[PDB]
Amino acid sequence: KLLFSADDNEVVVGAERLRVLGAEGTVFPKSIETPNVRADPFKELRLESPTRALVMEAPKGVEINAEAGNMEATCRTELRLESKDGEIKLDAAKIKLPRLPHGSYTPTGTRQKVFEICVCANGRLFLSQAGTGSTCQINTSVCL
Amino acid sequence: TVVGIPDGTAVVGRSFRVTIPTDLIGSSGEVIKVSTAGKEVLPSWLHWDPQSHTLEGLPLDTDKGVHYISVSAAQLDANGSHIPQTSSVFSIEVYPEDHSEPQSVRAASPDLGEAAASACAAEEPVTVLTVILDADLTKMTPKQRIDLLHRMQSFSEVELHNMKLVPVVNNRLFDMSAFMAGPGNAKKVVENGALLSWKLGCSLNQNSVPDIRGVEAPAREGTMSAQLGYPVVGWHIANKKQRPELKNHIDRVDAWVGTYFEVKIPSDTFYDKEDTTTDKLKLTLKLREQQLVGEKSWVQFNSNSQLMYGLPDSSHVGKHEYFMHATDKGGLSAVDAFEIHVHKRPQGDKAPARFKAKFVGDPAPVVNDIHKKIALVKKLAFAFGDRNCSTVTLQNITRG
Amino acid sequence: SIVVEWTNNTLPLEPCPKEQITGLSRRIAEDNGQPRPAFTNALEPDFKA
Amino acid sequence: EFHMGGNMELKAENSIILNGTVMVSTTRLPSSSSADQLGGGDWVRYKLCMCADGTLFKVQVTGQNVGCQVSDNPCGNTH
Amino acid sequence: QQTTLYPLVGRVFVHTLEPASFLHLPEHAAPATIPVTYHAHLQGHPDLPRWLRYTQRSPHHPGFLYGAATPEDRGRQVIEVTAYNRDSFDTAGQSLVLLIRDPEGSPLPYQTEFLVRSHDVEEVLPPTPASHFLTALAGLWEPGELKLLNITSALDRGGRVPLPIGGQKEGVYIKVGSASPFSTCLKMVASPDSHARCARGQPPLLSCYDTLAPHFRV
Amino acid sequence: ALSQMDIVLHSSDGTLVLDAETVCLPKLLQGTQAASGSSQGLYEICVCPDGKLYLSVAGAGTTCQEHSHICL
Ligand SMILES: *[C@@H]1O[C@H](CO)[C@@H](O[C@@H]2O[C@H](CO)[C@@H](O[C@@H]3O[C@H](CO)[C@@H](O)[C@H](O)[C@@H]3O)[C@H](O)[C@H]2NC(C)=O)[C@H](O)[C@H]1NC(C)=O
Ligand SMILES: *[C@@H]1O[C@H](CO)[C@@H](O[C@@H]2O[C@H](CO)[C@@H](O[C@@H]3O[C@H](CO)[C@@H](O)[C@H](O)[C@@H]3O)[C@H](O)[C@H]2NC(C)=O)[C@H](O)[C@H]1NC(C)=O
Ligand SMILES: *[C@@H]1O[C@H](CO)[C@@H](O[C@@H]2O[C@H](CO)[C@@H](O[C@@H]3O[C@H](CO)[C@@H](O)[C@H](O)[C@@H]3O)[C@H](O)[C@H]2NC(C)=O)[C@H](O)[C@H]1NC(C)=O
Ligand SMILES: *[C@@H]1O[C@H](CO)[C@@H](O[C@@H]2O[C@H](CO)[C@@H](O[C@@H]3O[C@H](CO)[C@@H](O)[C@H](O)[C@@H]3O)[C@H](O)[C@H]2NC(C)=O)[C@H](O)[C@H]1NC(C)=O
Ligand SMILES: *[C@@H]1O[C@H](CO)[C@@H](O)[C@H](O)[C@H]1NC(C)=O
Repeated sequence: KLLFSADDNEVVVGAERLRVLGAEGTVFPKSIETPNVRADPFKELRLESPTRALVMEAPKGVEINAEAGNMEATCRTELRLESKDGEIKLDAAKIKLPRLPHGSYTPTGTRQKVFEICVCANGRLFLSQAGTGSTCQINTSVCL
Repeated sequence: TVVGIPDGTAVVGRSFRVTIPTDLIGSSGEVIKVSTAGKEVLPSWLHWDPQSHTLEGLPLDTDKGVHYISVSAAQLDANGSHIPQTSSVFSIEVYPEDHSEPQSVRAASPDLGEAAASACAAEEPVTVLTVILDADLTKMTPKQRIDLLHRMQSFSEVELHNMKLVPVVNNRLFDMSAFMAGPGNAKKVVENGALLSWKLGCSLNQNSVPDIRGVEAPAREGTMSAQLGYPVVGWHIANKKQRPELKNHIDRVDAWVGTYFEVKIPSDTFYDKEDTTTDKLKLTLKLREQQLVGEKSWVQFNSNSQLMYGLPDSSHVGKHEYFMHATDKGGLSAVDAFEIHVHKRPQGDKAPARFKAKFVGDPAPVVNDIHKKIALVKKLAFAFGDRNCSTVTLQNITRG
Repeated sequence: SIVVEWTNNTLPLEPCPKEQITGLSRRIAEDNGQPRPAFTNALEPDFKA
Repeated sequence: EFHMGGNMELKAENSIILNGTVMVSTTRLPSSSSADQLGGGDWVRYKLCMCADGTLFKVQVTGQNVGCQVSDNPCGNTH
Repeated sequence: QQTTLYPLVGRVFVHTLEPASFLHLPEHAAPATIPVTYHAHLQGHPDLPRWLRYTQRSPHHPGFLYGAATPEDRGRQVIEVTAYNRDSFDTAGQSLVLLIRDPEGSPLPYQTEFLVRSHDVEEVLPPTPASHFLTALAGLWEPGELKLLNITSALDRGGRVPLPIGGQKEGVYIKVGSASPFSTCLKMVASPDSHARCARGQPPLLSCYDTLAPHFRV
Repeated sequence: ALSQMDIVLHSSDGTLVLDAETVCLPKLLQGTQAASGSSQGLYEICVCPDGKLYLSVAGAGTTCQEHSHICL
């Protein structure tokens, strides 16, 4: 078992644990490569930038799981859910839309082609041109 | 654009509901904020619903007076601010039971309300049916008061504005002047009580009371209390002249292989507005996907004794996770999570003493049963006369 | 058969507590090795050493 | 932002809450043109409708004049 | 933008923080409405030193940078602090310069540590409630000057979260130093008979009236 | 993104663009069309041509076309 090496690339120390002192923290100017980041017990985990952007990438998937909690996606400009060729689903017993603004009536306003939502048998949603009555009985090829 | 919201009028026990014209106050992207003028908290008798953009409530006897309400339209700012561009302030005046019939209250509606517009004479006493429930309006939200009103609506066939929900005064749970009365489904009374009253007519007699079977029968059978969500103490016709909360977590549980550990939950672990204590609230232990501990698991937990206990093995050394679920009488669950560290025996192999014994019978049921294991450990502890059974550390069992 | 082994936590990993073990032997055990009447009664009836 | 290659999965146990002034990609979502003369005529298709408490619910469409008014409310009685 | 402060070893240091000049973007109309948090660290470091710490009750309340200077941290110290508005997302980098130096005058061997239960930490951090508490303590410290040494949250020492029903506060540990000897009432408070009474739950033997009452419960 | 509890997509005062080929909503409550109205506050979802989403008052027929003032 290798317990020390120091060559032209790097230095490997085979210590059982790495234990840093000091409450002020530390600075690693290049990176940290850790397979598993775990929070301290009885302690929070926080992934923030003081003044700048945060970018995080994983080409083979991201699982955000709240095994007992919430996903409070608090933004102020855009909660972009942009899938290249996939889909979005909202698996929940109820769906709430608490702040969709009202639309005041136009008994004689200009004719604008508004759209309506039609639901396929598998929950797939698609748009439809609004008409005199309900026009969600025109095509099934989208649902097919 | 300054928008003048008209002043509102509310009556103690009557459901007040006002629609704020949010289209005029707020532009595209502007979101209304409703609070008290100069304060960040609305009055305790009012609740603002952004879905219909409606301020609704039920004032109690302690909410009498004029309540100023500030409505400010916050606007989106590029960096991130939310600037209250247009702030509209209107006042709501609360009147006591000395207020007139809801005909004066129903002064802002295109509907005439002829049913409500019908009244009694100045000398004719008003026949009112009052249902007494085992609930507290102070502990209940104004949303919960509207819930109670519209749940009783399904049995009373009466609109919300014509009802009167008041607290019980001086612990009076029966009316001596009532000519008709009926028991409820509650055999005991916990809260002070609530009186929900609605007019049936003017000085009505027993032979003139309308069909009240749809009120009497469900209250007696308990289905009315099932739909209301609160117990029904009773009913009488007289001629009148939450989710639990958490404060402290369990950081981690320190256990050792071959050692029996037992933890009693602290009395301040969980709180509820209706219960206030952990012991009076149902407590369960669960896994990641809400599955209970098996009978054969090395850790169990008794709800009646509110005590978790266990004894780990070296095949389960390291970390583990568990959830504490706190469910109240209201059917709502608060969740806390905790982690358990199981370590090897610190003394290890260099123990100054090593006790060895061979018994009779197969060790397969004894090893396969954690109940047999803990019984054995506590039995050795009692054999020494000891109290803390953790002082025993079994190290190895071999079939012979 | 059930061949049970265990250790005591009050063992301090120090020079021999021979007097303590001797007291335990004279209290709950016997020179022959059968369970003592107090030990057997504690074991009685689920366990029979 | 959420730039995923494949599907995006949002699963909850009690309910989902989409609080805000929601937009949608009109070009990206398909729209049913009226060129076909009722190819899905008298077909079982549901219309999304708005409850008073923010909840959404789907109502099956029978004729050309099916609104969002319901008698047996799946939203629950508006207590 | 930089500001130079002059802490001394031995006593507490507290800095009330105002978004008016701290933030480069002025907050007009009512400035108390906007919620802004603050993250302070040593320059080129993620966290403040051990002696210094930071707290904030609510984002709609001012934060507080506070701590007691140590003799091992004497000299020049640099604080890089960022004003993170909880709403406006506006970054306001700021530098604070600290010169930890020796105290001037007589030392304060007679230190006293108390637990306040009727107040939160963020209530005492403004200078005027702390001054009122110190004057109330001087109401029993006759004679002798006073100077506070340390402020710590009771939750830092290991207390549990108080119940939000009943008006229960978290409490705070307060160390105040003085060169004057403790009062005879304070001398008899520390007597072991009162400790035995407190172990039984009986009240400690008190001969002097509580000047902290009714504002402060200790 | 699965969670055991409520999920809050809280855009405070901003927009929420959802860019996908397919949107699947298989867990909606099923409503029964009838002339009788259970209560008030019932609305229908309406789409502006630019993607802005709003609501119109529910009736016997569609009312999206009658309420095209908000779309601009
Ligand atoms: C969705 O998010 C928006 C953005 O905050 C919320 O809109 C506004 O939120 C503020 C802050 O919560 C509300 O002000 C508060 O109102 C409550 C009563 O509703 C009052 O007790 C507080 O003192 C404070 O004034 C404001 O009313 C609200 N207005 C509107 C039109 O939405 C909205 O509440 C969020 N909705 C949900 C379901 O989370
Ligand atoms: C491991 O062996 C130790 C023996 O050292 C066991 O601890 C012993 O437990 C007994 C109680 O059953 C203690 O008896 C004491 O008697 C005195 C007499 O005055 C009394 O003052 C004490 O309160 C106590 O009753 C005994 O001192 C104690 N031995 C100690 C502490 O060294 C222990 O139970 C054994 N653990 C096992 C078998 O799991
Ligand atoms: C505690 O009890 C265990 C189980 O009775 C004892 O461990 C056992 O030790 C024997 C002796 O080596 C093992 O037998 C052989 O082990 C090798 C691998 O080491 C295996 O390749 C052979 O096929 C054969 O099984 C036995 O596997 C092992 N049992 C285990 C590890 O579960 C142990 O000696 C006892 N210790 C004391 C202090 O009494
Ligand atoms: C004012 O009160 C604070 C809080 O009690 C004191 O800070 C504490 O100081 C002690 C000793 O200086 C620190 O203990 C040390 O902890 C480290 C681990 O971080 C440990 O490795 C050391 O061996 C030592 O035990 C403690 O962490 C620290 N706590 C905080 C929150 O800063 C401060 O010293 C007091 N100042 C005066 C003048 O009384
Ligand atoms: C029993 O032993 C444990 C050691 O795990 C110790 O913490 C506990 O205090 C002991 N019981 C008594 C009554 O001393």
